[PDB]
Amino acid sequence: MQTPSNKVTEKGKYVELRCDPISGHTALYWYRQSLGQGPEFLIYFQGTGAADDSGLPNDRFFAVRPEGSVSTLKIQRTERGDSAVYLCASSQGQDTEAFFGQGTRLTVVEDLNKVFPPEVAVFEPSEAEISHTQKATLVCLATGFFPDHVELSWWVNGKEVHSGVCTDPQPLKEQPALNDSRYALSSRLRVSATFWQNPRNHFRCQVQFYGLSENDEWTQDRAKPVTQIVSAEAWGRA
Amino acid sequence: MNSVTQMEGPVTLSEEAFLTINCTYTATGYPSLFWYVQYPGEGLQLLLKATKADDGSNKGFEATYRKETTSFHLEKGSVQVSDSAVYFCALSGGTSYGKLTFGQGTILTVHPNIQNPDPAVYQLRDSKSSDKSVCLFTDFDSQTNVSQSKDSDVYITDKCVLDMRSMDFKSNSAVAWSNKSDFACANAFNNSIIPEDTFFP
Amino acid sequence: SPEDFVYQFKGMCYFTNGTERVRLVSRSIYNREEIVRFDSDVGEFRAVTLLGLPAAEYWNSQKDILERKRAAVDRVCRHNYQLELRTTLQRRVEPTVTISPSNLLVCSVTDFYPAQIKVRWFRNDQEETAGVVSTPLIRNGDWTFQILVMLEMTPVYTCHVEHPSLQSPITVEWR
Amino acid sequence: IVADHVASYGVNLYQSYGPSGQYTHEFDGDEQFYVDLGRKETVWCLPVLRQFRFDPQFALTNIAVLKHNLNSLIKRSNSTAATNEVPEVTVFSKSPVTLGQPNILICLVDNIFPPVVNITWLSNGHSVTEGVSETSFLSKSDHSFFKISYLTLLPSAEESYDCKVEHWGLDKPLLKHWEP
Amino acid sequence: QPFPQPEQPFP
Ligand SMILES: *[C@@H]1O[C@H](CO)[C@@H](O)[C@H](O)[C@H]1NC(C)=O
Ligand SMILES: *[C@@H]1O[C@H](CO)[C@@H](O)[C@H](O)[C@H]1NC(C)=O
Repeated sequence: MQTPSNKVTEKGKYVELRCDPISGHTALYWYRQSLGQGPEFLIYFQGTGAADDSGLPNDRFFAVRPEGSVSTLKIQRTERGDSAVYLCASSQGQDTEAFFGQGTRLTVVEDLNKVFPPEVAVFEPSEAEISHTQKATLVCLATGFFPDHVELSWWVNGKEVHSGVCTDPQPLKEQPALNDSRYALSSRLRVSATFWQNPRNHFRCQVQFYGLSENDEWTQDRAKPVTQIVSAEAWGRA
Repeated sequence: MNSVTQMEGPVTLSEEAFLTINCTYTATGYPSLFWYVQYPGEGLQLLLKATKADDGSNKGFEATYRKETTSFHLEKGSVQVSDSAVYFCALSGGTSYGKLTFGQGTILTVHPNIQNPDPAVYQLRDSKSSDKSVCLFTDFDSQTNVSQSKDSDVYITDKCVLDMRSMDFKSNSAVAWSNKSDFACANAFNNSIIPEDTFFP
Repeated sequence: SPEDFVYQFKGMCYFTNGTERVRLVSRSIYNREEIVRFDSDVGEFRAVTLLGLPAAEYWNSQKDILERKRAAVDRVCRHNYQLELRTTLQRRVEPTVTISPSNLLVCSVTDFYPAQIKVRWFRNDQEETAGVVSTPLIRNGDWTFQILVMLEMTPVYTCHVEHPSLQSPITVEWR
Repeated sequence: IVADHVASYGVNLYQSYGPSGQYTHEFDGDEQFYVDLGRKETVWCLPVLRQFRFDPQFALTNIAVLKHNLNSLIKRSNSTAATNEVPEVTVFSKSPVTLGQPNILICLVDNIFPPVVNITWLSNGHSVTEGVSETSFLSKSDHSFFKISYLTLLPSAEESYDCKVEHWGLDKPLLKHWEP
Repeated sequence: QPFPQPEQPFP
């Protein structure tokens, strides 16, 4: 229901979160889920007009739903405390079935210099595993990115697969003593030995990174870490 | 006061184990109680609910509305590995216009019963031969825990549970890598108590 | 004249014999025409006019809406009646009785509560039931009532007043 | 419907003219309390009722649900607006009139629809602002309304009073007289 | 305390 999966913003600037409810649902609810907490109510729309604004924390928060369809939640002068997942639910009223969206994860960054895109690399399976278990395990490494805004996926012969994939549930700090440390992530695709040994099968590890936008002023010689995709490929070996 | 206080702390179970997630509430009037599950990578979705007293059952999960103890405890007699998610106990009153009062979540992780373990540590090579080389600790029992390395330039991930759905065979695995030119696959995972029979190619 | 579009919603409770007989009626009104109604004796929404058919039809298809509406007799009407038993129902305001001459006689019974009252005219210990014209009960609006009872007289007259807030009826004499 | 006591546990009102709203509770035709939609506070009209607490946010959200329903009927009913009514006005005193003794004048404006009315007091032709108060729009089974305005005074033989009522159903402002 | 009746939204 919600248009951006993750968004990065600099302190002191505004953000806009969008929610497109299911067609015909007149009631719309905004929630906020901080880390290690449950969702908390923000605002409730009934049609084009706002019905309950008690959940908004301060005056920097403001929402609107012109046309009584899409709703926009605007946070001004963002702080590091506004970093959470902003959920959106829609229904036809109370005591009717409510449907929740995937949510948008907002991360407020203090300094833009700390943002980095990931670096993807795929590793071919070991000949010892193929000879011992008759199965091949591919490993994909995504290193050197900040913040935690990556979506990893495997693509076998141009089609996204889900069977036999193992992505770590939580990323890994490359230096845990630092509060703004670069992250690392690994994923595992496991196929049969016969499938990997076919020189016609194509494997590609794809990572979707969410970063800076056009409104963020980048003033450094390094390439701008905008939203992009980093991929790594490998062909089957006989 | 409209509050929901449920269990905290990660709940860790094995296959076919009994699950219980307590949830107590305090509400002024007559509320409706809910249970929400958030699977990894997905959003919230309604698991079960209840609207009157002494009244939900979806996917084998079971919860009974009890006004005597103001409770809505969740229970499952035989948990599955696919139940690993976060469970939220919710509440909505008759004057709340469908607004939901959630509680903190309860993380659940179900360990698979590896019936045919073949643990080993294999070394992999880069497709570009650039970067570095990683090593894979895989096919070990769920009774094995992986520890963080001692060298500052060595990264070791946690256990991930892979499910080859073409064979209904689950297996744990962990990854470790390092740029150090003296990184050996037999010397990694040495801060961890690995199985004795761990095959070292 | 500027045009106006009015919408009203009345959640009403009717009490008889205290809590023995309780009835709930929800009324959705467009301008002055009730379009959708939930009667507790019916058990589901009823479209009073064709304009409220899509609303009543959809609301009766949601089992959770009908459940909350059916339980409202006990959760709203009977619950609030417990609070009325120690506030509005207890209210007792003693009436102030006054007789003024302006061949007529005006017995002014002012500022009392509740509305239950009886005023009778006596002439030498004889109830005068003719020549007595009584105004309707006047609602002051501030939780008090008043009433004026006229007497067509031709010259002791006493005004008899009975009210629940009194231990003994009040009598006021003229001439 | 016949009953011993009638209670409107929810008199909700919303009209399109200058987006106006009202939330009151009634019991036996008397107003228990009203929620100030601008200040977000519950105002009790009987002192014994101040021991209770009623969340004013409910009234705000409920009126917003009426606003959504009304906008739907404006489209569906092909814009059928409200019809104006001819209100009846009556002026009287709360207690018997004695010169010099504190008293209150009561102006009752009945059969009000739409609920848009101006009620003012006049003393010998000039306007009176101090000591004036009124109720809300009290509901009737006719689905119309009626409002009552009050005026505290010390009655004397030199001051007459008028109640000036302005309504769309009147061809000219209605004045009702009162004298001691 | 005083418990009210909410209005259901139109579909
Ligand atoms: C109220 O009580 C009287 C006698 O106590 C009875 O005759 C009457 O039917 C009752 N009213 C209702 C509505 O049941
Ligand atoms: C009440 O008086 C105000 C004064 O500004 C005026 O604008 C309004 O139209 C009047 N309302 C009616 C119904 O006469």
